[PDB]
Amino acid sequence: RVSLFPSYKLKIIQGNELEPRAVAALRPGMTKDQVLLLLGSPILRDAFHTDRWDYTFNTSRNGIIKERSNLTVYFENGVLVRTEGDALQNAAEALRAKQ
Amino acid sequence: AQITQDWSVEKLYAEAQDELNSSNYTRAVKLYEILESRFPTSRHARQSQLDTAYAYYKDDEKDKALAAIERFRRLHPQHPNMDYALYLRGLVLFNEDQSFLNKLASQDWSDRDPKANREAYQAFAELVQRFPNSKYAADATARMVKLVDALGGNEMSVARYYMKRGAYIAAANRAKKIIGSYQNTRYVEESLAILELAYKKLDKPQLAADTRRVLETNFPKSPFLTHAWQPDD
Amino acid sequence: DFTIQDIRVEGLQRTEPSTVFNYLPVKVGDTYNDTHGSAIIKSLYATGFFDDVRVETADGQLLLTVIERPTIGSLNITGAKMLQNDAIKKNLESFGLAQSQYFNQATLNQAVAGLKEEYLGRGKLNIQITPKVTKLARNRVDIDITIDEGKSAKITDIEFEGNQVYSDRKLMRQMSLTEGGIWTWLTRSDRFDRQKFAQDMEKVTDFYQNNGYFDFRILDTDIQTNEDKTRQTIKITVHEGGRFRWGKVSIEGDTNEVPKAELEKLLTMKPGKWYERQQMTAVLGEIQNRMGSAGYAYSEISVQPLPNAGTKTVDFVLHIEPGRKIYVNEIHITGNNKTRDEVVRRELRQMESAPYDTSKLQRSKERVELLGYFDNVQFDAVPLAGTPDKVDLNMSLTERSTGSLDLSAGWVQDTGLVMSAGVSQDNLFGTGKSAALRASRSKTTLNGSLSFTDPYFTADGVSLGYDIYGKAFDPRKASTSVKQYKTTTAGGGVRMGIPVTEYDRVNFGLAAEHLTVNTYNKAPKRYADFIRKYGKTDGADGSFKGLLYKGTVGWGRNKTDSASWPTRGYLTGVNAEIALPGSKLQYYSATHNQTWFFPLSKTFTLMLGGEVGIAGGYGRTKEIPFFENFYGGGLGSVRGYESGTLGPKVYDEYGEKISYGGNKKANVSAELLFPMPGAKDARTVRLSLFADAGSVWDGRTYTAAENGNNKSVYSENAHKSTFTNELRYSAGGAVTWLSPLGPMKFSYAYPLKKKPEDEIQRFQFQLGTTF
Amino acid sequence: YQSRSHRLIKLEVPPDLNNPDQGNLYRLPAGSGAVRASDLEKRRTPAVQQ
Repeated sequence: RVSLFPSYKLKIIQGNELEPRAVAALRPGMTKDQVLLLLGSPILRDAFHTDRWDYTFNTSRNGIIKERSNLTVYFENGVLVRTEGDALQNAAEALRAKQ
Repeated sequence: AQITQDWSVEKLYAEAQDELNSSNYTRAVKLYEILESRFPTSRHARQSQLDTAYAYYKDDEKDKALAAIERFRRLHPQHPNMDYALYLRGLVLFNEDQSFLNKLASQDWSDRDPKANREAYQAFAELVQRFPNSKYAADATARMVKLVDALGGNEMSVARYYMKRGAYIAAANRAKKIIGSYQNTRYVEESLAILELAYKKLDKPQLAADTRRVLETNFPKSPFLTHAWQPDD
Repeated sequence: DFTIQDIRVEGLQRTEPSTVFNYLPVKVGDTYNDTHGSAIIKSLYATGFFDDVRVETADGQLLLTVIERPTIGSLNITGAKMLQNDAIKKNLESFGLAQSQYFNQATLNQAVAGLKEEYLGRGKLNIQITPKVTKLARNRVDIDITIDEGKSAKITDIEFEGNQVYSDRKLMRQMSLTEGGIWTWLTRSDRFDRQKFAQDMEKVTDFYQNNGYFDFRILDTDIQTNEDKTRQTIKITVHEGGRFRWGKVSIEGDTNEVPKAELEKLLTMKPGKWYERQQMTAVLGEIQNRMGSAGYAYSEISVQPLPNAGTKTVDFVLHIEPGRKIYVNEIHITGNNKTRDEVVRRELRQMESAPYDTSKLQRSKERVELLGYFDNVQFDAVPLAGTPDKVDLNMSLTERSTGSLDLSAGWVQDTGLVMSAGVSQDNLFGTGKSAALRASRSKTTLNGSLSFTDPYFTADGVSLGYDIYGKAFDPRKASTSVKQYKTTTAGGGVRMGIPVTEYDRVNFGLAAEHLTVNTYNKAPKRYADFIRKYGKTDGADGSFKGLLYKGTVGWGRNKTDSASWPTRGYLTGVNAEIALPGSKLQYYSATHNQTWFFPLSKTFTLMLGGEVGIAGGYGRTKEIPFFENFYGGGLGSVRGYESGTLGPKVYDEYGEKISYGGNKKANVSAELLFPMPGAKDARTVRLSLFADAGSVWDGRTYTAAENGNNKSVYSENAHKSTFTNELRYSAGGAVTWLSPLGPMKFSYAYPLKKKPEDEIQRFQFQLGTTF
Repeated sequence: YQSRSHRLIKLEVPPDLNNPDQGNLYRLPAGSGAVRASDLEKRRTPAVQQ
């Protein structure tokens, strides 16, 4: 298995996707059910940091992560307080470019 | 039906059991129902209802075995030999796969399926709950713990296969499932390590630090602290 | 009110009163005035135990008078003519009435009604059903079924109405139902069936609407029987609506991720041809398959026609409304006995947690089925309790036996007895890791083989393996005196595959073979030179020994719908055996293969054969060794004259005839393959007619021989066997039987352009494997 | 080399981590403490008079 050969045929893998326009609809002070219905179910949510709904994406090809874009959102008292991640920027750029 | 000869129920049962001993099943089942059709009011009828399911278990087919064992379950719900029914159902539904062509004495049991294993575990749980003290209960508990270990092994194998492909986003979820719903098994101090590796491979330092802290406070001496995880084989 | 105190029941024979005691939802010490007075009889009537029970209240001991339920001791079956008695017994047991089964009369009535309706659905109209009841011992009863079938129900006339636009003859010739004639008595091509008539109605409405006539309002169906209800006459009335021209298809709606232009390009259509409705169904399926790869599984598409009379046209708008992008939370696998779980996870696409894409799931299902381990494979889609965005893809497996023992024999037209033995295994109770042993033996051939491969060497895929063979060949045998030379080979070699794309997959092969050739008493011209240039003589004979370090590049794809009885699809392959220098006998040989199929009829199918092969000389040796030459002519090649008689022919000692063979092969084949339409469509025998040429060439010319030339002209250019593009025509029927005890190939072919030297064999047969 | 060797340990957790208990599945009370057993070929019952 060592010293792999240049067999140029490798399956592409993905991790999650999110709609760009719906990202702009996010507003601070949002409840859990409404944000889940509006943006989508998070594909990665640990049980060690309950409040940390995450969304990622990685077109992988033999370990080498080609492209990625992650979006996080933090909750407390059952209401949205703040978000972060490079997804907001690229989402805004794509919304300004397409529309 | 070709002989249909009058006899005594005792010699019918003797002929039936000695044909069973001679690895005769196709002709046995056809000579099993004849005695209960001719003599329904007899304990030999119930003995036939049991050993026909036993013989069906001795062969590869299982649907007829399940049908017969359910027939007995619904027919005599209070016979003292009810313990044999549940145990036979558990062994049939476990898919023992009794064949010397594929003995493989190791048989880690992490390959058969989740379906039959789960149903056999449920059957043995019903058995141990019904008869907590019978002629055989410790064997039931041993097979039950072996089956839950096999389920844990299947989950761990599915988790491991994804880590060799790059889909860390899936190994993370599968390891989280194993951590949160598969205690009492042996795959605990490895699921944490593979989850840490998956979190680190996706540029999430806080998650990796937290899960590594949990690992080190739950296992002070483990090779996964110094050496990062590495898929074997 | 009343309190139960150990109620006693009476009136049973074999029901074990303890059981019926346990089935009572009440026991000792319960207050019961009238609450469960009917609950007891409802619970007892359920599960099929009795039919009449009486319960009262009297001095703490209720008198329970019960009568038992009859028991079906044994089922009797007879009278089945159109169907089989075992089949009717099985689909009657599907309704119960197995051994003593607490028989009930209502179940018997329901079963006889169902089977009567089923028989009436067939070409049977007036059928007598007489199930008889008899009183055997204490509770055993026996039921016998007697079916009185008529001859058949043939159709007399098939006619339509309102057919102002189409001729009725083409109608009746287009339906899948004909009228009585001279060639219609066979196969019973005039029976009446409900499902067959429904399928015929669907066929005729598809025929009408594909041609460009729209809305096809089918008024009513008029069946008309005869006296005694034996003959049937059908009457159909329809209504057309004139042709149209649909050319203004359009798409509107939300397409959050998929671009509108990409779907618009997929909306293939033209205002010509009036229309083709099957094309509309196809483009709808295509737009549902495209939207559904980006991750829109539940995308429902609507269509509404905008009809415009006068100009006779209708336009289409498509109000697509997708939503709720669907992921894959978890994909289970069931029925995976005897095989590892990773061997299935390693092949299927749609890895995990990714958007749900049908265009990938279909390839997944096709990939898993192409493994040979499993027979039936499905891909369900069950939602989860977190219904937004989450589904599951629990698989379903039907484990088929893989390992077996191979031991077969056959018969060839010239040599005769051939053997074949060796254990086979497709799964060494683990991953793929297929290992196989094989050793065959004939009166002239012998070649053992031990094979062991490994489908997945690396993580993605590399078919690596090893093998060892001891092939030996010697034609010093019966009347067909092929050129005399004994050959024996031995040695192994690593074979390695390397997929380049999802569909095509090349495979490289290196091998180190040891070879020894042995001649016989005085040899022809093309043998003594070789044995004195490379071999060593031993008295009146000689031999040679060496090594055959060689490589192999190959590539082969196949997309036929079945191994036997083929359809649309085509086999193709490329092969090349190159003897890498370093050892003696530097030669290389390429090969080609093409067997294009064509299903231009529901029964008649076509095949377009073809192959090309060149064996050039390079390196040290300028010529090519004869034992690695090509042998033109034979059953699979030309289907005509005897094998090994193509190419140049020279004379040897005792005035005999042999054939060397040349290194420029090609042949084109073409048949007309169809089964026997005499009895039925039994998938057992297929028939054809052979029509194929051949070719083999060396380039040189032959004039010097054993004092005699077997060619007419003194200076026959051996570069071809005949005029440009050397060939030998042939034609004749081909009979094929495909019983599991080896295939039967009976090919009788009449020769064409029969030269006065090509040994002919107009009748050729094959039996067994003879690989 | 201190990999798993059938060491049953309940997942402890530091505070501020929201322990991932969620209950355990496929209960292993094994009736009591997961004891072992042996074989006797108990796949048939004669029950002639007993």
